[PDB]
Amino acid sequence: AKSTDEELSYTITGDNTKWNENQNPRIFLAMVLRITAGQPEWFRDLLAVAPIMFSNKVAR
Amino acid sequence: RGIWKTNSETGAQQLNPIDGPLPEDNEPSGYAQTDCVLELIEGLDRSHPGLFETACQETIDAIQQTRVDKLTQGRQTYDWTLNRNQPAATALANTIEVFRKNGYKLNESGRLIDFLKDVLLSFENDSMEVTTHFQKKKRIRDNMITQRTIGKKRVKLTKKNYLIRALTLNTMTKD
Amino acid sequence: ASKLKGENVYIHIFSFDGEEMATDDEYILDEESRARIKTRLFVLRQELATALEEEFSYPPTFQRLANQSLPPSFKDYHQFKAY
Amino acid sequence: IGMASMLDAMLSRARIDARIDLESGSSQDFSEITNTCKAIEALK
Amino acid sequence: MENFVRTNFNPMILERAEKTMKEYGENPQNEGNKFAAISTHMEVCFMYSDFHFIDLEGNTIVKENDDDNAMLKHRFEIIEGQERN
RNA sequence: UAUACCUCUGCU
RNA sequence: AGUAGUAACAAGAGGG
Repeated sequence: AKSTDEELSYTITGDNTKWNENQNPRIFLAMVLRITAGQPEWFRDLLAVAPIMFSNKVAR
Repeated sequence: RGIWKTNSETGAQQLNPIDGPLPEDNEPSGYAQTDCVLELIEGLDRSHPGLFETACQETIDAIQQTRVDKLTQGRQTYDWTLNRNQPAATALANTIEVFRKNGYKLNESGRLIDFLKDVLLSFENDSMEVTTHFQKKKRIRDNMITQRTIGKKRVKLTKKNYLIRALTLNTMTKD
Repeated sequence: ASKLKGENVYIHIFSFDGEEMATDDEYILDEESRARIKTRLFVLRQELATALEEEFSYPPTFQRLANQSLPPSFKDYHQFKAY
Repeated sequence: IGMASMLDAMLSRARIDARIDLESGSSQDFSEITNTCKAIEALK
Repeated sequence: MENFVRTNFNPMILERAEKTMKEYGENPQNEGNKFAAISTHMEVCFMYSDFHFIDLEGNTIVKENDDDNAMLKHRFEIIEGQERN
C-alpha cells in the first residue's frame, strides 16, 4: 500500500547464522541502559545486573 | 581480534570484542559497535513515542509488586549449592536456606527485590558456609552386616569459588 | 468520624490529659476500667515529661564487576551510564 | 501474602474459629480447643 | 523514645508493636513517635478488653483471674495486634 | 581371585 | 557380535 505502481518488492527468507555466539552482554547492557534512560537509578541499576553477570559468565 | 583482560575477582581470561575492529570478510563476527547500537535503539525510541516510558513504568510496578514466590515457577535452574540442575522451587529454597544460615535474610520480607538485594551482598562474604551430604557406612547386628547411611558435612567456600558458582551456567546436549 | 461516616463503627476517643469522648456519650465500658485507662494514660504523660522511598545499589565486589564488564575505552560503569 | 510464623497464623485462627463456632453457632469443646491451643503454644 | 517504650511497656506489646510496625519500612530507631503511638494504642486495646467476660444469663461481668474456663466468655475481641490477614 | 546368591534402581 | 554415530549402550550401585 505504501509503494507505487512503478516499484519492485523482494522478500528474503532469512536466517541469522550463529545467533547467540555473536550477541554480547555488554551490548545488552548498553541497550538496557539506553532503554531506561531518564528512569530512577535504582531501577536503572537493577536491570543492568543481568547483562553484567552475563558479561562475566562462566560455563560448566 | 578482541581485547583480553584478566578479571579482578575471578582471574578469568575475559575477551571483549565490542567496539573492536570492523570485520573485513563475510565470516561470522561479534565485533559490534556501541554507538551504532545506541543509534538504532534511539531510532526505535524515535519511531515509538513514549514506548520506553510505559514499558519501564509497567516494569516498575511489576518490580515493586513482585513476590519471591514468582521465582518458584519456570524451568529448572542450575543450583550452585548442589552443582547440579534442580527445579526452581528447590534451587531457590536451597539458596534461601544457605543465605539464611549465613548472614542474609532480607528476602524474609516477602518480595523479590529484597531477595534480589541479598544476592549482591552475598558476593562480599568471602567464607560462604554450605552443608554437604556424603555416604557413611555403619555396622548393624541381627538377632552382623554392614549398613549404608548419609551424613552431613559443613564446608566453607572462598570468594573465588562462590563468585564463580554464582556466575556458573550449566551445559547439556539438546535432544 | 468525618471519614468513618456511613459505616456504624463505635468510636472511642481518649486523651493523655484525662478528658474523654465516645460515640453519643454512651459509654459501654464500665467506669473503673475507663478510669484505670485514664490513669495509665496520665502516668504515661507524666513519665513522658519526667523522662517515602525505594533504593538499590551495587556493593564493592559487584561494582568492580560492573566496571569490568563494559566496552573498551570506558573506565567506569558510572561513566558508561553517563555516556 | 504474610510475614509471620506459620504456626502463629494457624493458632490465631484456631482460636476465633473455635470461639465463633460457639458464640454464634459447646463451651467445654471451646475450652478444650483453647486449652490445646495454649498447651501447644507453651512448647516454644 | 525506644528505651522509654522498652522500659515502660511489656514484651507482648513491644513484640506486637515491633511486628505490626514492620510493614511500611520504618523502625523504632528512626520513627519513635509511631512506635510509642502504636504501643500505647496497643496497651489501650489490651486494658480495654482484658478481664471482661459475659455470663450464661447474658450479663456483663469483670473478673481478676482472666482464664475464661467454660462458664465465661470474653466480651471484647482484640482485632488490633493480630496479623492483617 | 573365582563361583554362586541377596538387596536398591529403569528420566534423577 | 550388534545397536549405534562426533559418544555412548552392550546393566548400574551395594552386601568390600
